[PDB]
Amino acid sequence: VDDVTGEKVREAFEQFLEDFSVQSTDTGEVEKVYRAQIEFMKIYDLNTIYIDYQHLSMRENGALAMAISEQYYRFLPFLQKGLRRVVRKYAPERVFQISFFNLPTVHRIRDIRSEKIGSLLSISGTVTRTSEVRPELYKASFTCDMCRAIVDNVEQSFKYTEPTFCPNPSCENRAFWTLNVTRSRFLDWQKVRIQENANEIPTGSMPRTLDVILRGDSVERAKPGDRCKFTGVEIVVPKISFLACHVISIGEINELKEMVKDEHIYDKLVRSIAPAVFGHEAVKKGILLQMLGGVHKSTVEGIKLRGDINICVVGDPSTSKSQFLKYVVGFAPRSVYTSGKASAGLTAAVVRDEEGGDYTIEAGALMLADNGICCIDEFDKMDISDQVAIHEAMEQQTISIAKAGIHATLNARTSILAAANPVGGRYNRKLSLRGNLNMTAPIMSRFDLFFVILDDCNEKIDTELASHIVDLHMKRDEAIEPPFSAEQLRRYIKYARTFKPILTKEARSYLVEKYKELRKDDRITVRQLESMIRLSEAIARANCVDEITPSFIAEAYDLLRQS
Amino acid sequence: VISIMDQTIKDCMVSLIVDNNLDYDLDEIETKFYKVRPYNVGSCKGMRELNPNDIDKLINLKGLVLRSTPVIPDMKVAFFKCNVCDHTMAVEIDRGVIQEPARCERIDCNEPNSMSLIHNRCSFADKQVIKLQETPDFVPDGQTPHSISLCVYDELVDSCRAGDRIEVTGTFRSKTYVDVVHVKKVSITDQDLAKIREVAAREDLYSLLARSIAPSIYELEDVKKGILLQLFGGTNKTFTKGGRYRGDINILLCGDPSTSKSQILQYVHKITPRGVYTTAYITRDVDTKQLVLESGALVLSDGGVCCIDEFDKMSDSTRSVLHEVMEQQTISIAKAGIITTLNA
Repeated sequence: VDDVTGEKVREAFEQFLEDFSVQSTDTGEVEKVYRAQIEFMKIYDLNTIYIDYQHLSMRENGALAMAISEQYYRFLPFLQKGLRRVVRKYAPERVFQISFFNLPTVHRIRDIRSEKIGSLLSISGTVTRTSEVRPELYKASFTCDMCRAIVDNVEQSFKYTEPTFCPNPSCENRAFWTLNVTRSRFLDWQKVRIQENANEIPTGSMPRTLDVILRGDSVERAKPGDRCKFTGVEIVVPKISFLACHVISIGEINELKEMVKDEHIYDKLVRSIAPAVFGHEAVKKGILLQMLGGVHKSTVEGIKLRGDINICVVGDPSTSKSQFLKYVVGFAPRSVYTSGKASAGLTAAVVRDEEGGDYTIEAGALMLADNGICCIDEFDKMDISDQVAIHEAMEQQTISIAKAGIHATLNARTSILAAANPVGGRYNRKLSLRGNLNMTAPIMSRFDLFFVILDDCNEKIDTELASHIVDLHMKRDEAIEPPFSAEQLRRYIKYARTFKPILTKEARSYLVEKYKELRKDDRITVRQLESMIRLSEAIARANCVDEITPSFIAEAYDLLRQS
Repeated sequence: VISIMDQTIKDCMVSLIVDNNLDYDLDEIETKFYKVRPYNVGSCKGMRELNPNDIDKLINLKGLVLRSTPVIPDMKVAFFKCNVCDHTMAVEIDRGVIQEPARCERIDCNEPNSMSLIHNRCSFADKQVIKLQETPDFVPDGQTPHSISLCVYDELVDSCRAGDRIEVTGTFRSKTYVDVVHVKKVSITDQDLAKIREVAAREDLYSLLARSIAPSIYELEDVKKGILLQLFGGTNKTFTKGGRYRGDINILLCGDPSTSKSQILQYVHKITPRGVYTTAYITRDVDTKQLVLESGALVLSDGGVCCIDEFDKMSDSTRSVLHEVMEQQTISIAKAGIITTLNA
């Protein structure tokens, strides 16, 4: 019933591609950019086009998009034949790849049913493992047993096929034709592993993973251990796999412009980054400034520097310092939490694949997050191997894996949130931080800020804390409630993240005196100076001011003096 | 009876349609199918009471699931195309066989030639085998916990996964398995309720229970009162999206030896329906390529109590998992193949 519907949908798709030219001068009326896109790729001949689904959803009141959207695998050669006919008529070794992107709905891996078999789908998640690219047979040149005649056979992406009848009536046999590789176009075929994101896992469930196939020039773009979003077709494999065609490295203005014009935003921000915790404004300040970094870019030579903020919390037992740990992971999308004591895995472990007996690098705790916060609870009960792997991952913003003869290093950006405890639990003011923390100097270094919490019997704030604890124990109390929700705070974090501010001369002249004042207390070296420099642009982004004044760096100087 | 109930429910529904004035609702219910999920049946003793006279009967299992295989597509229907003339034929299943037609039959392609099976255009029933750790209300002496391989089908896939206390019911088949008709992810007489209300109005009930919990031992008012209200539990309240709190107390006993300590440690194992006398661990199962969980101890008792003796002689490496379950009730594994925090 689709044999006469395929030519009509081919005519509709080529009418959509033929009736839309470019009239985009002076930001006037809109019309699609496809003919100039074909005219641009005429020189390079890659034929790996990108067609927006939002731009295709306006024709036939969306009904053309809804009919293509369910019968995509049954309409795909008609669409590529219509694309071939329009490039054969508008332009004079021929492979084609049509990619669809920007779907209005983002589907998870747990909502995949069998009602969407063959339809298009948007799958978001994180890549766990990757497979080295291999040639895809696609179409082969079979030769006959007696005719010696060439036949161009088209595979169906299932398994090694074979024709049935010879086209030339010189023979009618069904014996074994022989394969030929000259006249058989080959496309790189990669198989990667996608898995469920850490913020959308059900309670007690397992993060179920799946294998997704990818062809064309969409390969060698997906970086391992990065949140990715694919758009493709659900194809069954003799298992329900996936075929992707589009790759992207993923991971209101009336409210944002209203929130950047006032003057008391930062004071509600330090008490709204953790509304369940009573007290501890310094820890909330470091947690709020530890979500967004800055000035890492490129050194005047050619090496990247550590532009991130490392935050470590210490103190006595039974405090609310783990509550922040439970908040970050419940609010930040780029946040991976580990227990620490029960943990190579931290620094991205190595696992083998039997095809070539080849290694792949699993991110684990260390490389799972991108421009985010990796939070490690119980940092002092870990071993020596994972802590020197953390130190090897921290001196240079990269991680190295040396296994089976191959050495591979990669750029992983993370902000360590380390929760530690003393050797005896109770924090004594008798000695230094080094003998009480019980860890070596190097792993103690490259940490921008330390938060020490000590408790005692001070009734005036203690009765308020106990009343807040017993008032919290009810069905959704308003006591916890912040001055504004997280709804505008997420887009504010993203808007401050894409800002990129810079320092001045007065700030540098006050910074040299501040480094002398910090070194007069004396360990303190260049790393703490780099930590307060990185916290300066983070507080500049949080207060949304471009050129920084030294008065906002004075609060960071007071924060360093408070620690 | 399920096959004839599907016809009778459609017949009584169209009898309800014809009794009242309505719009065009008969255009979709004439071809729609409706089923029945019976679950209110009595308990059984797991797989141990499942004798061979109970094959193809309804059965119910209460326990926890440990491993969920990825849904596998089964082909309810299938497409066939004559590669030389392109006429399509849809075939359906019948007791597990798919007749493959040999030659074309249309009038445009009358010639005898070989068809081809296409699947990327055929609907598939989803099938999935799920590992289940069973635990009945009563267990015989010498019995070990069992791992039953149950199998779910369409419209029920990805609804049951590892980590929950699940009541399940279906048809026991035969290697043996259970074909699930229903899952239950959520969970006395009047004279007994009147006796409960009459015994709850007395003043000495607060000590009466502490005396009736163990009459073979001594007083132990604070200890017996604590284990009484420990098994009473408390109040477990949560938020809508990001908060949870459970009424719970973790108790420790220390002091002079040779008294009723082990007695209690056994008595409570004889009271709760879930508990081990001692954590679990995630595993990337390679056969199904999936993150299954495989356990006992505390993991099994994600409900009830869990008894540990000789706390001082226990190692320091395994104290870090109980450091999280003290007030956080969570498992955070960060190892090779798995970085997962879960309920415990």
